[PDB]
Amino acid sequence: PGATLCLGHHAVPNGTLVKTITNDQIEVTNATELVQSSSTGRICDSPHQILDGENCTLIDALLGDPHCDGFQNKEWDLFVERSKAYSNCYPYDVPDYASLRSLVASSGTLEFNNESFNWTGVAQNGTSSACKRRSINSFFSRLNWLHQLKYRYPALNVTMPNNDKFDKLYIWGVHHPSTDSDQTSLYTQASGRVTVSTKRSQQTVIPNIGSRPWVRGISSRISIYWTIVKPGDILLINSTGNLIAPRGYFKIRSGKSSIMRSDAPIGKCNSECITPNGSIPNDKPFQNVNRITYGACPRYVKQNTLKLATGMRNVPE
Amino acid sequence: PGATLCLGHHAVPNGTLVKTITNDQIEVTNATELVQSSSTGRICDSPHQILDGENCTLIDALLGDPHCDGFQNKEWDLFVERSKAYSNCYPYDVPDYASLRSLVASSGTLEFNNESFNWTGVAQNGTSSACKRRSINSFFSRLNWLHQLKYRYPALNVTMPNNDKFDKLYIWGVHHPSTDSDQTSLYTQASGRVTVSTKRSQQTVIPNIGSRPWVRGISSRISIYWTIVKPGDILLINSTGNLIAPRGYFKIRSGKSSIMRSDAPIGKCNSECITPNGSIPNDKPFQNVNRITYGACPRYVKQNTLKLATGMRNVPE
Amino acid sequence: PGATLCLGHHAVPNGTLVKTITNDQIEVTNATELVQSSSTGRICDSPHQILDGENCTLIDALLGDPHCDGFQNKEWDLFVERSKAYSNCYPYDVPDYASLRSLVASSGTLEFNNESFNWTGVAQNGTSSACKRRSINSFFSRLNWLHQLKYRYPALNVTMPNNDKFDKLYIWGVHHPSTDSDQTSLYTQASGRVTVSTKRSQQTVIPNIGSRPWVRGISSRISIYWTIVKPGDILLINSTGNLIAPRGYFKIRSGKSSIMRSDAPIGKCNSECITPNGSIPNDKPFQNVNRITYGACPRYVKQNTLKLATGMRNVPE
Amino acid sequence: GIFGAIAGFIENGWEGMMDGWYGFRHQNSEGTGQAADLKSTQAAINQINGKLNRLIEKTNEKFHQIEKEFSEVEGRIQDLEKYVEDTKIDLWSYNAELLVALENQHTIDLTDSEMNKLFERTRKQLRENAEDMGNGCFKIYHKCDNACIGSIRNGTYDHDVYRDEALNNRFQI
Amino acid sequence: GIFGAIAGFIENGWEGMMDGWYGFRHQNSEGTGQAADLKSTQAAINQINGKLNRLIEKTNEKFHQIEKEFSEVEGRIQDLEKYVEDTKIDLWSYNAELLVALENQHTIDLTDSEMNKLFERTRKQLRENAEDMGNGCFKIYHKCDNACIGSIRNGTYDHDVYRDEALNNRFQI
Amino acid sequence: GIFGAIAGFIENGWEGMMDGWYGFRHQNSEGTGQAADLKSTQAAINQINGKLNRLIEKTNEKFHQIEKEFSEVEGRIQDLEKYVEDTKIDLWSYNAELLVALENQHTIDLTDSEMNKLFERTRKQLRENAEDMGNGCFKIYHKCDNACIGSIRNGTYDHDVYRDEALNNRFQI
Ligand SMILES: CC(=O)N[C@H]1[C@H](O[C@@H]2[C@@H](O)[C@H](O)O[C@H](CO)[C@@H]2O)O[C@H](CO)[C@@H](O[C@@H]2O[C@H](CO[C@]3(C(=O)O)C[C@H](O)[C@@H](NC(C)=O)[C@H]([C@H](O)[C@H](O)CO)O3)[C@H](O)[C@H](O)[C@H]2O)[C@@H]1O
Ligand SMILES: CC(=O)N[C@H]1[C@H](O[C@@H]2[C@@H](O)[C@H](O)O[C@H](CO)[C@@H]2O)O[C@H](CO)[C@@H](O[C@@H]2O[C@H](CO[C@]3(C(=O)O)C[C@H](O)[C@@H](NC(C)=O)[C@H]([C@H](O)[C@H](O)CO)O3)[C@H](O)[C@H](O)[C@H]2O)[C@@H]1O
Ligand SMILES: CC(=O)N[C@H]1[C@H](O[C@@H]2[C@@H](O)[C@H](O)O[C@H](CO)[C@@H]2O)O[C@H](CO)[C@@H](O[C@@H]2O[C@H](CO[C@]3(C(=O)O)C[C@H](O)[C@@H](NC(C)=O)[C@H]([C@H](O)[C@H](O)CO)O3)[C@H](O)[C@H](O)[C@H]2O)[C@@H]1O
Ligand SMILES: *[C@@H]1O[C@H](CO)[C@@H](O[C@@H]2O[C@H](CO)[C@@H](O[C@@H]3O[C@H](CO)[C@@H](O)[C@H](O[C@H]4O[C@H](CO)[C@@H](O)[C@H](O)[C@@H]4O)[C@@H]3O)[C@H](O)[C@H]2NC(C)=O)[C@H](O)[C@H]1NC(C)=O
Ligand SMILES: *[C@@H]1O[C@H](CO)[C@@H](O[C@@H]2O[C@H](CO)[C@@H](O[C@@H]3O[C@H](CO)[C@@H](O)[C@H](O[C@H]4O[C@H](CO)[C@@H](O)[C@H](O)[C@@H]4O)[C@@H]3O)[C@H](O)[C@H]2NC(C)=O)[C@H](O)[C@H]1NC(C)=O
Ligand SMILES: *[C@@H]1O[C@H](CO)[C@@H](O[C@@H]2O[C@H](CO)[C@@H](O[C@@H]3O[C@H](CO)[C@@H](O)[C@H](O[C@H]4O[C@H](CO)[C@@H](O)[C@H](O)[C@@H]4O)[C@@H]3O)[C@H](O)[C@H]2NC(C)=O)[C@H](O)[C@H]1NC(C)=O
Ligand SMILES: *[C@@H]1O[C@H](CO)[C@@H](O[C@@H]2O[C@H](CO)[C@@H](O[C@@H]3O[C@H](CO)[C@@H](O)[C@H](O)[C@@H]3O)[C@H](O)[C@H]2NC(C)=O)[C@H](O)[C@H]1NC(C)=O
Ligand SMILES: *[C@@H]1O[C@H](CO)[C@@H](O[C@@H]2O[C@H](CO)[C@@H](O[C@@H]3O[C@H](CO)[C@@H](O)[C@H](O)[C@@H]3O)[C@H](O)[C@H]2NC(C)=O)[C@H](O)[C@H]1NC(C)=O
Ligand SMILES: *[C@@H]1O[C@H](CO)[C@@H](O[C@@H]2O[C@H](CO)[C@@H](O[C@@H]3O[C@H](CO)[C@@H](O)[C@H](O)[C@@H]3O)[C@H](O)[C@H]2NC(C)=O)[C@H](O)[C@H]1NC(C)=O
Ligand SMILES: *[C@@H]1O[C@H](CO)[C@@H](O[C@@H]2O[C@H](CO)[C@@H](O)[C@H](O)[C@H]2NC(C)=O)[C@H](O)[C@H]1NC(C)=O
Ligand SMILES: *[C@@H]1O[C@H](CO)[C@@H](O[C@@H]2O[C@H](CO)[C@@H](O)[C@H](O)[C@H]2NC(C)=O)[C@H](O)[C@H]1NC(C)=O
Ligand SMILES: *[C@@H]1O[C@H](CO)[C@@H](O[C@@H]2O[C@H](CO)[C@@H](O)[C@H](O)[C@H]2NC(C)=O)[C@H](O)[C@H]1NC(C)=O
Ligand SMILES: *[C@@H]1O[C@H](CO)[C@@H](O)[C@H](O)[C@H]1NC(C)=O
Ligand SMILES: *[C@@H]1O[C@H](CO)[C@@H](O)[C@H](O)[C@H]1NC(C)=O
Ligand SMILES: *[C@@H]1O[C@H](CO)[C@@H](O)[C@H](O)[C@H]1NC(C)=O
Ligand SMILES: *[C@@H]1O[C@H](CO)[C@@H](O)[C@H](O)[C@H]1NC(C)=O
Repeated sequence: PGATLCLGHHAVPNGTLVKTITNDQIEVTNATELVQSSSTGRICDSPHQILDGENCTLIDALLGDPHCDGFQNKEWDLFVERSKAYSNCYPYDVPDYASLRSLVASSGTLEFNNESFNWTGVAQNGTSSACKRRSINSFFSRLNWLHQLKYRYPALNVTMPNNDKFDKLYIWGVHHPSTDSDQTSLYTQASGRVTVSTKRSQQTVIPNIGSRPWVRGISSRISIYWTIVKPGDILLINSTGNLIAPRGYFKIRSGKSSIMRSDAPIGKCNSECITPNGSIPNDKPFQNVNRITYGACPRYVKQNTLKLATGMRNVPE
Repeated sequence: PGATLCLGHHAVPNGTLVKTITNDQIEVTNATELVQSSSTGRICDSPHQILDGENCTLIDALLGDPHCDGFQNKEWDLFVERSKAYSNCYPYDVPDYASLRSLVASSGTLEFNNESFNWTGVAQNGTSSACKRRSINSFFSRLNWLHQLKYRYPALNVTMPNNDKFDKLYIWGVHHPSTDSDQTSLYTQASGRVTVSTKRSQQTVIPNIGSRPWVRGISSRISIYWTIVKPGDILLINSTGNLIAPRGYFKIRSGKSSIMRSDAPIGKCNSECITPNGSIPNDKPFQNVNRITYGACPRYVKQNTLKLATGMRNVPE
Repeated sequence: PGATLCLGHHAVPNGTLVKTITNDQIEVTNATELVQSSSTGRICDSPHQILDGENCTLIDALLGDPHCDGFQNKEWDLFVERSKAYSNCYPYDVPDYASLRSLVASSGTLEFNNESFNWTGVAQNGTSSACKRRSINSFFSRLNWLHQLKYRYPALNVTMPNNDKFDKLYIWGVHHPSTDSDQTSLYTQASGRVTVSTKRSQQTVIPNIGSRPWVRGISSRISIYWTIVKPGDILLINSTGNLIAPRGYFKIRSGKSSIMRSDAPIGKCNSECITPNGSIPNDKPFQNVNRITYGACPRYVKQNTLKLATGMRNVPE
Repeated sequence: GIFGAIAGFIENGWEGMMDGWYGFRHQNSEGTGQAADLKSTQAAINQINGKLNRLIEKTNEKFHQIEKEFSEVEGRIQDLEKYVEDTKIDLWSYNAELLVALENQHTIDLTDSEMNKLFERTRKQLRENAEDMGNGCFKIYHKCDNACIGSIRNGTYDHDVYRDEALNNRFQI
Repeated sequence: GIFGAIAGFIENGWEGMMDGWYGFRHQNSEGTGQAADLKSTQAAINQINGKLNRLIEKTNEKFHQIEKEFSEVEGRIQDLEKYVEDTKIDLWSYNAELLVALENQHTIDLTDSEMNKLFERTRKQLRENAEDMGNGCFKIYHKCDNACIGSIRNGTYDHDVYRDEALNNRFQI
Repeated sequence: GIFGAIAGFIENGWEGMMDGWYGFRHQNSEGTGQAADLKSTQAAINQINGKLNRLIEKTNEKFHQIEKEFSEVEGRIQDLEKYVEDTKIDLWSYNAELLVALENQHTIDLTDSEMNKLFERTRKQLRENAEDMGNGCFKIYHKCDNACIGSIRNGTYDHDVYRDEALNNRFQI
């Protein structure tokens, strides 16, 4: 009577479709997904140091907008800028705003050392009702509004040598008065000038008198500029008027720090990968949640889904 | 006597050479070409909206050079700039010419709404023999040359709020007179000034008196600048002289629009892919016709040809 | 008694580990390395034309710093900038220093033709003790320091047409005096002005009086700018003071030329590929010596090593 | 498909085999059975796990990069920032598509390979005592109870012991 | 080449077979014939068409990009614009070269695979009535007229019907 | 591994074979021998050299590019220059990893393929005079001195000459 011996393989009733070189739909017994396409909806506060900007932009924390006084000297791995943030100090603009935001974001610290500049000849500590600290007229914490003293504004000439091992980041400004009377009242001269320089570079700004669309009580503006002083170099500030002076320097590092725009809430969880949509798991090699990521993340791709066959071809009975 | 049964495969006398992992020349029975290397020589006017610039650059159509008056308010999917184009109005230059060209090209429309600016105090509608409309002295259609009125040029201060849902693109200029007498004759003051600003930004230009290489009757120049006003924002223009004022704004969209340099003629045909050499078919995945493309195109590669084997190895009898 | 015939394959006692699709360590009989990870330590002076900058930056050779006089009119395939280089002429800065360095490096030549500019009205050939040639006060070889003549500095107006087939590169400057007396002594007017222009462009510079950190005897500065004049175009220079004038133009080509920062010594050898670490062999397709290369080089990758199996799987006895 | 076994000369799989990927199904005088082969099942699973380990959690750490959303029109620099990013995404999208296509084609071929290996292992074991029926089944020309089937699966089957009996049945007239 | 049939133990192809890619050539007492096998020919063609469909007309739509030709010397920004584009072209050029190399190697291997599959299909069909001559030809040890050849090609050949006759010729002395 | 010969039904390699990659090891009445097969050894070596020639010294000439080290903080433009370069390096790093992985998997499979081809070449040559022992060795059922072994290796072995003798030993009882 003999015997028969049959060689075979398994199969399933619920196979999965995958793509190959020769076929864009072939059924295998099992597959796994390679594109992360969902987020938790919240930014995990671990393992990275998250700084929730809340009502404050990074720039406004840097300058020292009064409602941003809490951010002084903080560090961060990732600074999260909310869309609800607002400015509530003296109206300003920043030539190359983007570059200043990126270099500070990249540096990852708001550490600020104060320095004693010799402003003999001018009054200091000018204030305004557009910038209040507990109802009292005030100004940017890190900036010093210099104005006339007994109706005189001499030619200022002040030096600050960097004798440290690190770079110094100096933030300074220029007042653009709305009216000629405002110019002469504040700075006496008919038009000011500001020159901040080092051994290697120079920046000279001529103020522009004239009103600007009214913003929060003011029709003048302050333009913001920055200067990096290397070790062995010297900061040289000159002014015949309109100088918004720095009160010191910021440390400027290089690290793994950055800044992200997102309104995703912060949660108590652990996740290496951060998107503006919230944290995502990094178990898969690809993701199409967001082209903006931070940390150990799957790489962004256009595809919804990419199924990797984990089993043989499926041939049901 | 039995029988013999032979298993075999086909072959051809005219095989093709292909590359493999292990061999850069092996003969197969048949192959297909994957690099598109020829063009029709003409740009197909379908399915995309082609705007033949002819004698006009995009900028000159934007500004309203008289021989470009026909392009007013036109839209385009692809604007084609010919090398034969010329400028035939008042000589000008544009700081960041490239950025203005790209943003308008990208926006894809020359739509222009006129707006009533209050220029009380100055004469309007200045003209020149370098810019003629039917033999008559004229100027850029979209620009308004303001000059003195009864030997006086007051401090202009005009506002234009953007209360619409869309962005507004304003194009404006500054006259740089050849001579000091030309300056005082046109604008009365010894030197002018122009400040266009919004709530968020500002641009202040001081004119420069002095001749420039003679171009088409003139040795002065007009510098061209632009300003984008967001919804809820306000355009603020100030001048104590030399302001070339806008007569309104351009709509500024985002779309699939762009601009290409080519002297390939326009034809009546249908082709998705456009190169400066003309349209090419997009049946192949690669092409080496031009690194500049527009539309659904094969991807540019350095290779002349890439033969994909469509048959077995060829072994002739 | 019959016979037995066994089919088999070879093996070795010292196999190599390689990676595959399914396995990151599998032993094969032999392998070859695909990542070049070592350099000779020296830059081979062949087959490329190497210009050892030694003590001179490219810019200082361009301008004509006295200790860089030897580099006049030299060409190069690769200019090597040493970290020991120093400036020993009048202190200067260059707006867009990087772009000027790149365009000259790319052009690959210091060829300089002299041209006869009509500077009637001013004294020429100003000198300084910060820039000495054989102990004698001198200046940049390619620049002409114009100053007053009999206490008068008229409005200069000089033209130079490019009637050649090639482009002309003009390098010129602006003196920023330390003191107002220095300004009036040198240039008579209370403040200068410089306007270099062509048919297509213009650059106007207002000097800034005021001291700068002391560098090598001087507290004033010279700002360096450049202008490219096309064929059929005309160079137009205007000055009412402080003009540092060019003595001619540089030829500006396009070629395979570039510039590299390295302190690797030059050797007598032949090597196609140059890195800042020195030449490397280009037999392998990949390298992780440096992301900065010049010539026919393996492509940079992050990996130390990538072993290509050149033999079957190894199964020892 | 490259060896023609799975979805080839084997008409379909066995939904009832749930302890392995490859196995045996026999019929003799004592009855009918099904048992999974481990060495070939483990061989396919280990290869597929090898692929997964080369892909799962090997990600890239990136920190400060470039901006990728913009609130203003800016022109030349913004165009290049968008172009750089759009170029990068397309290239990684391509890498992803090809990776999955290549891996899946190989996964199907290696599972077909492992099926054939088991078929060939059995065929050489049975020597001249059996004949390939062409559909993945061998006809065994001798008495082979369950202990005899077990020796084939286990690899302990002495073909000499049954050769005379099978040769007689194979070459009968 | 991976199965050694095409350009291996088959010395050359048949330029005369023009209705298929794989086929049969027989000689018996009634004469000599040639007929193409469809299932293996269709199997190779369908796989190659599958490749083509994954490549043909799947292109990318791009609109406004960056400038790629320049009339002036500009320096830093122009260098980066040229570098970005030169980098992109090299990477897609590489993708193109590898794609064609990989696909062609696989096309040669899968056509070799399909040849072997047909050879193996026939070999199992003929059971113990035939012997592999080693050059892709089987020696059939019995009377096999054209209707008998046709049943082999068609897959209707009952080997039992000729077994006694072939076994006698195979094992004669 | 895709054919199951190397590191499969062949238990290990021969460290003593130093004139070839594939070969023969025989035992008969005259003694025991080892000789390398050239056509299969040359076939594997030529394929592997083909790979190398497609990779070795095919490099890219680049001249003036972008700066890739920076002494100052600059922001937006420097970020994009770093990003462009970091993106390029990651993509070529990926190309390098996949290239080596793919090539090595294929090198192992093609060497396994060439082993199987030699095994199959021999098996068809021996016709019905021999039987596959299952471990890469054939049992030869007749007197086969060294000149007889040599004819097998050389491909001159007339199986007809020994068929009667082998058939008698194969089907003895
Ligand atoms: C220093 C001062 O009080 N300036 C005000 C100016 O006073 C002139 C006076 O100095 C001069 O000698 O004589 C004339 C005629 O007699 C003036 O009286 O007058 C301007 C117009 O009336 C004022 O502008 C008004 O300022 C308001 C609030 O101003 C503050 C502010 O809160 O922003 C007060 C601050 O202390 C002051 N800062 C400093 C450092 O002194 C600032 C600053 O002057 C401006 O903000 C800069 O433009 O002003 C309202 O904002 C009101 O809308 C505006 O018209 C001058 O304040
Ligand atoms: C407004 C005017 O006519 N200006 C001309 C100027 O007239 C001076 C006069 O205004 C002043 O009070 O007294 C002195 C001495 O008595 C002058 O007479 O004189 C210049 C030199 O002679 C002229 O330059 C000449 O302009 C020519 C053609 O000029 C136009 C033009 O077609 O471009 C006329 C236009 O109407 C005018 N635009 C406006 C808004 O009025 C322009 C404009 O002034 C200039 O184009 C700007 O530089 O000029 C030729 O171009 C000739 O080559 C040139 O010397 C002043 O036109
Ligand atoms: C032209 C000249 O000699 N200027 C010096 C200036 O002389 C003034 C005089 O011209 C004016 O009429 O009357 C007053 C009062 O009587 C002055 O005497 O005085 C300055 C301050 O004393 C000098 O600055 C000093 O310059 C030193 C060396 O100067 C040179 C140099 O080697 O750099 C000499 C060069 O010939 C000169 N260049 C030209 C084209 O004439 C330069 C140039 O003036 C400056 O470098 C630009 O700032 O100066 C030392 O450097 C010393 O430290 C410094 O105080 C004027 O040199
Ligand atoms: C389809 O194929 C997929 C992919 O091959 C397959 O999914 C895998 O299943 C394994 C085993 O069930 C999963 O392994 C688990 O992974 C988690 C971490 O993610 C571990 O913590 C788990 O550990 C438990 O088991 C261990 C056994 O040794 C213990 O040591 C440990 O303490 C825990 O008890 C567990 O190993 C693996 O995560 C998935 N992989 C993926 C990518 O999903 C799946 O089984 C197949 N589908 C079907 C229906 O068969
Ligand atoms: C070498 O290999 C190539 C690639 O495999 C092969 O070329 C292909 O041939 C087919 C069939 O001849 C072509 O198909 C045609 O495509 C056009 C559109 O481009 C269709 O419009 C055609 O349709 C006609 O036939 C249809 C049949 O069903 C009808 O439905 C229809 O109404 C028309 O009558 C036709 O299908 C295909 O375009 C090419 N592909 C390429 C890439 O060239 C070629 O045959 C091989 N060479 C040799 C010498 O054998
Ligand atoms: C592991 O595999 C590697 C790679 O396959 C293998 O290395 C290769 O060996 C060959 C032959 O020994 C080397 O070829 C040499 O290359 C140099 C140039 O680099 C030539 O100048 C040499 O020429 C000599 O020999 C020629 C023979 O025709 C003569 O014509 C000539 O005049 C010279 O006498 C020589 O051909 C090759 O360079 C390496 N390749 C690599 C990438 O290293 C190696 O053999 C294997 N390892 C082991 C231990 O087996
Ligand atoms: C130049 O023109 C601008 C625009 O008209 C002038 O600014 C305008 O100034 C008036 C008052 O001088 C503003 O009205 C004020 O509005 C606030 C809140 O909206 C209100 O609380 C005040 O009581 C007052 O009514 C007007 O809004 C403002 N416009 C803008 C756009 O800011 C500017 O003063 C002019 N300059 C000169 C020198 O004429
Ligand atoms: C500063 O120098 C420039 C260059 O010399 C002066 O421009 C030059 O001016 C003269 C006339 O003043 C031009 O000649 C004219 O040419 C046209 C056509 O070519 C001709 O039709 C006229 O009749 C006249 O002859 C000369 O070409 C022109 N050069 C350039 C390059 O434009 C400029 O006027 C000087 N400025 C001062 C204040 O001196
Ligand atoms: C504005 O302030 C700066 C900084 O104090 C002034 O520059 C300084 O000027 C003095 C002399 O006027 C310099 O001293 C000199 O140093 C050299 C070598 O170091 C020495 O050989 C000389 O004999 C002299 O002692 C001082 O170093 C210098 N500081 C810097 C940073 O350059 C500048 O003059 C002031 N301007 C005005 C108008 O007050
Ligand atoms: C993650 O957030 C992004 C950014 O908001 C989402 O992408 C946008 O989706 C809107 C509509 O849903 C589109 O119109 C935009 O074009 C998208 N933005 C960009 C920059 O392309 C994305 O859908 C979110 N994904 C998840 C999974 O939450
Ligand atoms: C399509 O047009 C391009 C651009 O003109 C051609 O490429 C140029 O060819 C010239 C000489 O023929 C070369 O010197 C240039 O280097 C090329 N330009 C660039 C930017 O590389 C191209 O040959 C044309 N191709 C077809 C098929 O018409
Ligand atoms: C080639 O030179 C480069 C540049 O100096 C070396 O790379 C640097 O190595 C230091 C420490 O050795 C690191 O801290 C830097 O991060 C590296 N630079 C960059 C830009 O990444 C490299 O090690 C040298 N390689 C060889 C083989 O000499
Ligand atoms: C374009 O310019 C040329 C020469 O100026 C002229 O012949 C042609 O008619 C012009 N075409 C248009 C549409 O203006
Ligand atoms: C085969 O192995 C199994 C597992 O240990 C065992 O239960 C069975 O008795 C074995 N049979 C034979 C015939 O070796
Ligand atoms: C085989 O099939 C063909 C096609 O229908 C038919 O003409 C022929 O008669 C068949 N022969 C046999 C033996 O089945
Ligand atoms: C096989 O070939 C070798 C090499 O030429 C030769 O020495 C040997 O005699 C040959 N043997 C036979 C049996 O053909």
